[PDB]
Amino acid sequence: PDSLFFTDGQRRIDFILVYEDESKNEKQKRKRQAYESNLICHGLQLEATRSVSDDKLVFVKVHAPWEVLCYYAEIMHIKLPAPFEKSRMNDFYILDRDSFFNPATRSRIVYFILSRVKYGINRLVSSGIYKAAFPLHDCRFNYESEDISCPSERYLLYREWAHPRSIYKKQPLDLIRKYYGEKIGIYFAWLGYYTQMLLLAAVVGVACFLYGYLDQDNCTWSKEVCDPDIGGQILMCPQCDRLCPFWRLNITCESSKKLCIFDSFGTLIFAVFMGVWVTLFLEFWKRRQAELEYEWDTVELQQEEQARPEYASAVFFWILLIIASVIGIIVYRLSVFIVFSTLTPQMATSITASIISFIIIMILNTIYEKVAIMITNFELPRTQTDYENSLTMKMFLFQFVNYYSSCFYIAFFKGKFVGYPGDPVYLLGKYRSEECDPGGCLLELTTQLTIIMGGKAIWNNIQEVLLPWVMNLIGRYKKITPRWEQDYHLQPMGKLGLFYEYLEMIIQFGFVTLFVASFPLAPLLALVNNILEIRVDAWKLTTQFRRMVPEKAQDIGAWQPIMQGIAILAVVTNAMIIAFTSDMIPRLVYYWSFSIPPYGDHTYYTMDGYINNTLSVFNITDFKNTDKENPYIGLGNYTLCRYRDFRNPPGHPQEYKHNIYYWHVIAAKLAFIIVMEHIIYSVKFFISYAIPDVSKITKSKIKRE
Amino acid sequence: FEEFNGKPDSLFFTDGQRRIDFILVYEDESKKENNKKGTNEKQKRKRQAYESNLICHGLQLEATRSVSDDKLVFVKVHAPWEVLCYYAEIMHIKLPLKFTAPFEKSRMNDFYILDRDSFFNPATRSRIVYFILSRVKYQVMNNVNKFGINRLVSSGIYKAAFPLHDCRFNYESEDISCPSERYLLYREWAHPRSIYKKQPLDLIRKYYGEKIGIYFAWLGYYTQMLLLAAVVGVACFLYGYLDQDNCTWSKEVCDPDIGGQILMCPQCDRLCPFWRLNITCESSKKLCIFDSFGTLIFAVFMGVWVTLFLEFWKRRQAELEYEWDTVELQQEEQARPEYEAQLCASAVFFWILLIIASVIGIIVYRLSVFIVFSTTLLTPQMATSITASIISFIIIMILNTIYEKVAIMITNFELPRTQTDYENSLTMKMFLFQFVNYYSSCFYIAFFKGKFVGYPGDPVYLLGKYRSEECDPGGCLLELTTQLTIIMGGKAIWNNIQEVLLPWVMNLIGRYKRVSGSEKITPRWEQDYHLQPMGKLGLFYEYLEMIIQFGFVTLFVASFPLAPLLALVNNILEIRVDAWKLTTQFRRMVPEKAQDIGAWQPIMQGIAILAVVTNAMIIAFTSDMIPRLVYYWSFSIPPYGDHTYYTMDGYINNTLSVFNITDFKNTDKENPYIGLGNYTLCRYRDFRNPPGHPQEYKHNIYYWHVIAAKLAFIIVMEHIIYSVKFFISYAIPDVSKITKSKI
Ligand SMILES: *[C@@H]1O[C@H](CO)[C@@H](O)[C@H](O)[C@H]1NC(C)=O
Ligand SMILES: [Ca+2]
Ligand SMILES: [Ca+2]
Ligand SMILES: [Ca+2]
Repeated sequence: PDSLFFTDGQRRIDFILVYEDESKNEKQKRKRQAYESNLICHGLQLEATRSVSDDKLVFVKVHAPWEVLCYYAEIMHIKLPAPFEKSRMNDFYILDRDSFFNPATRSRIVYFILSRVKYGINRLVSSGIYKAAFPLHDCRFNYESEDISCPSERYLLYREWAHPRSIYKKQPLDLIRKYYGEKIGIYFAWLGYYTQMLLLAAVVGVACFLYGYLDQDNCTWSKEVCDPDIGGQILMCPQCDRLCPFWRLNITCESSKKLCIFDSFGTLIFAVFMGVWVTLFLEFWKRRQAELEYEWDTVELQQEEQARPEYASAVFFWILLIIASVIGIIVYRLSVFIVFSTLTPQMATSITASIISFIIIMILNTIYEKVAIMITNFELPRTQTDYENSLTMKMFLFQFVNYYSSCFYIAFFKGKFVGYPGDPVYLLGKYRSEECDPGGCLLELTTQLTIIMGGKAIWNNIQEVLLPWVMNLIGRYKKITPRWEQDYHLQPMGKLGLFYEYLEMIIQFGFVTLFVASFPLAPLLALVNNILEIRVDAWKLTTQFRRMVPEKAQDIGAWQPIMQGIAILAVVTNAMIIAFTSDMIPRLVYYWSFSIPPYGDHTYYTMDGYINNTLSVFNITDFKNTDKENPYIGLGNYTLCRYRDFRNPPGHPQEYKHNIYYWHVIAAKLAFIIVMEHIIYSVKFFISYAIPDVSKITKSKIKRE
Repeated sequence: FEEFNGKPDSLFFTDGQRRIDFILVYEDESKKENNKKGTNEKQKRKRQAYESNLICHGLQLEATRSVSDDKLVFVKVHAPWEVLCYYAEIMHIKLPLKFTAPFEKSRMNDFYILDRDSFFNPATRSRIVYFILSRVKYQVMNNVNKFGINRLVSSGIYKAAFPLHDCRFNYESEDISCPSERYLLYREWAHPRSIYKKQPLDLIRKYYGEKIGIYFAWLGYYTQMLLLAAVVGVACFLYGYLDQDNCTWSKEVCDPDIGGQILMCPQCDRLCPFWRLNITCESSKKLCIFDSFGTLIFAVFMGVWVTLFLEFWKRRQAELEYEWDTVELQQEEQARPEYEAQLCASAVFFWILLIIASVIGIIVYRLSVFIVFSTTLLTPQMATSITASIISFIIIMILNTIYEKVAIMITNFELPRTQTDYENSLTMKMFLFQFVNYYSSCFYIAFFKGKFVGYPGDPVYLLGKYRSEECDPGGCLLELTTQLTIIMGGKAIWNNIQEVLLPWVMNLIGRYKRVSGSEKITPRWEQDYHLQPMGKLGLFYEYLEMIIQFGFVTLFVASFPLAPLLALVNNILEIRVDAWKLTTQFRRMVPEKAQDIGAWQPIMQGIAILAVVTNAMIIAFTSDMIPRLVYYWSFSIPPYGDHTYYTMDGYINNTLSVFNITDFKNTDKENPYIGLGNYTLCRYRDFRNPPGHPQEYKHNIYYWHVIAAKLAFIIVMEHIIYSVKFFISYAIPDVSKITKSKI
């Protein structure tokens, strides 16, 4: 009959026990009998029905009597289904005595009852005393509940909020929490608001990108890089020793023209904007958190102590952090190296290197997860919440290093401290430092960033959950068993599913916020991913997993400190990216200072001759201070070559030393860093303190009541 | 009512069994008043209604006629138990137990009740009676209720209302039973004869309540931390002083063969001539004293010290909050709308006034220096600096009162809803005004003095005819130190003298207006009526002065390592000064309770945050350590220098720039130099290319090297300091472990 009620009886099930009979080594049967007798004596109903499919598997079900169940529910601080008390029985309207309770809360109370009893959930499940135990879903998600009394909340919830037919509709948070629990509701609300503000971020980013894209005609330095009589005549020095010849500058028109898009004033404006956008996001999330705290029953008290089966060396963890970061850097370096040792060509090279690095990161993620689990379990935590917090911190640190090591290397430690061709830097010995092209490494930073974000999102939840949908779409266009057996045939979601989902969104937030300067279109990718992910998570949760007992929570949890830390780090990261990764500061300094008769020869500020007047000069006769075999020998009548660094020309009294322009530029860079950081922090503080002038609605009405 | 009994010190009713709690003082109609007898009718009717309501509510009260003046009538008060217990229950007043609750009659037997009248301390009785007096209503006119004892005095119905002191501070109470605890407080706490013994905060709380005990405990903890700071600062200064044989650049400046030959270049237009660098040997030695690595050590030590002070203060606050069992009363909070009450324009106008205040401060300092220099024609230069600082401080003190008055008027235009709103608005506005007024000159000296003046060929004028002033080769750090020490010391001395004197002289005037030959013994209430009132603001000005002192100690310590010693002397005097003025020259303030110091806490956190920026900027720009280090590490070497190994030798000569006298352009005042015709080139403090050269007088490589070093130092210092402070805040539990046990 696929009913939710006891056999031939009016009694609503709330939780199921399934055990494997040993009668087809009696210790397991003895433990089972003891547990069952204890449950019977403690005042719970029990009924067993054998599944037709497997005679070995025998299922057991329970119920909830009003008196004892309500008493134990009042045992802990439970509000209206304001601790429960018969003295306020008629204060609140009640239409019936058998259904007024929320079935989710009934399941939660029964689960707590089972947890408190001892002798079994943990030990019996782990050791095989009981195969599994879970509550029931209202009905099949395909078709409405056959029983009229059932509201078929699962059917409506699926059809309205899980199927991608409702991709555009609004999020029904009330049903989400009233069916699943407070944790799921708060997670989905946070995800929704995050998408909402990602919309504004995406609009602003698109505006800036268009502003850049319409400036291609007025991008002087790229034009000069292309004009053959200027770009082609420049002969750059080789970037390696034994496998690179002298190259003309104009071979990088495509790179420079693309780079002028992501290296314009629009990016600077967008970085400044995101600086305050992050603060606004935090402030309004506190708004919404207060609002949900008021509107929902989020005033549940916390128990002082909890029990766990397990009831410094932290330096070892940080050593693992260091080795992980070093491994990531070596992985990226080796990937680019192997792709090298073998219009599009350089772009395809960069894309392939990024793809290989992303693959290696994907493999490394599982290993890092396993080692984090092992090490944290070796610590013997006292409780469960502390266990989750320790996992959050350690897992997040591993993911952070594993995913951002290559990006940090590209941004900062690539082409920054390479000496002039006369005395190259071999920091470790026989390991030369890589150099960026004259434009900079910003373009490959953007390529790595976009490839990683895309690949991760697309491959992960997206692709894993999405095969059947595309299969059915292509197909279209181009024995009856009770509910408990069906739910048994499902698979559980474990105890870390919500943790993993939050981890994914937090990694996405880090990608969007940290390196926003390089890639102004990142918010658009994040928005698309979120719009799909909300429905993917909803569908998987409501279709492919057993029902989870609702829990009580008031905030996302351990992540808010991580969010604010990410914001405080992101401001400085963006400042450093604009200062060092990009070549906007040298360009501005040249335009304002070195185009004037004292140093230049133009009658007015202009960008003409920036490329020629910026690149340095090197002499072959001074090939090396070590005076060994040199790659400069022969190879034509070449006598002078140029390199991307600010040093005095040969013959100057300060031979091959940093010149005035270098120090002017570095001073400008440091001034920009300090001014931008101070202004952004000041605005952050003002906005945070302006809660009364920003947030007069939510707190006022929440305190009014 | 009934006449004077004959026992002066007695604080009881004429029977001797009822303890007084308040004295209401009104002016009778017995005289021949003028204007309206109707005004007298209304005043007497209102007074009668209020007294009738109070006597109905359950408070006894009997009056008496003053012996000296016939027109003075004193009205006593008294609260029997029943009303006392009921109102304590309404107030959530807790009593000593022996899992904690306020006082209720239902649990009357559950408390350690000692005696009829003794179980309740007089301070709490006074507070309860004060609330009873405040909440009551007396009449309704224009269909709108009129209530509040405060309004009666505001409109002039009552002269005053106050509790009573135990007995004379300088003699014991004639009544044996009386504790005379005022006597003990005077003997031990006030009366600087006990300058050293630790102040008994418990008795202070008992007598004057928590509102005063919190302030005095804060001051004591402040003083101890200043002892630590003064020891460390004296150590740093002593090291700087004993290390002078190795201050090379000062030796070069003083040396007649190096410094003497440097023919510097005139600063002014034509009122000051050429001069030789060796005339600044005294200033060079002073800067060696004040501008050593000890200054950096003290800057970083103070950066840590401010945070440590804040955290330990939080721990002490928690400890005291538990010890004085203020949790339930702190939770029980209710605010009453102001008795006086019945856009962004106010804020913007306030900000404009702030800007003009800053400009006025800068201008007054500049004019003081200018006039002290003009009047010219034991070092003459230092004498001039001291004089300038003296006039600057005089003008600052004069302008402080005007700024206080303007703040009061501005905050009065806006109508804060309750007393707390008014107090917080006043706190913010007064702090901003005092900050700007006191520190505008110091900020100018530190950051805007001799920083954007061009080379002599093309002098920089701010807006015309106003040439920018510039420092000597060493810098203006010594000028800043002189300004700071003079202003801080003068503020301390003048403020302490004013605090000690003004109430005393007012009391003396009042007494000399009553030289009537009483030659008798007079009652307690009548004698306590003559003391000063301690206007409703209260400890606001005390907190303000202490906050300004802390700002001086912390913000600018990078230029004056001896500031904590001056602060220590000031505070060890101020403890007893404030105690004496509060115990011997003022009527008993009504007790209350407070969570913390008040609105000042955000001010202190802001000051601590901005101190790091101020110190970093001072060391980077005001001082000259950074150019010295740059020269030592990167310009005494073959690429630019000549010395084989790093050294400070030849720093003065190799740094001072050059200028060719005939190269003066511009048509106005063509003859600032050519008059003498002695030489053809002068040296000035700036990094620019020498004559000739493709870029004649543009900034050279050394300038940009130095600027980059300065900015890098700022970044590194700010980041490390803030990171260390954040980590320290995270690590400190912020509550005592013992208190964690007790709670
Ligand atoms: C670069 O310049 C050289 C000579 O100026 C030339 O012939 C070539 O076509 C230009 N473009 C590329 C992509 O090499
Ligand atoms: Ca997912
Ligand atoms: Ca004082
Ligand atoms: Ca004082």
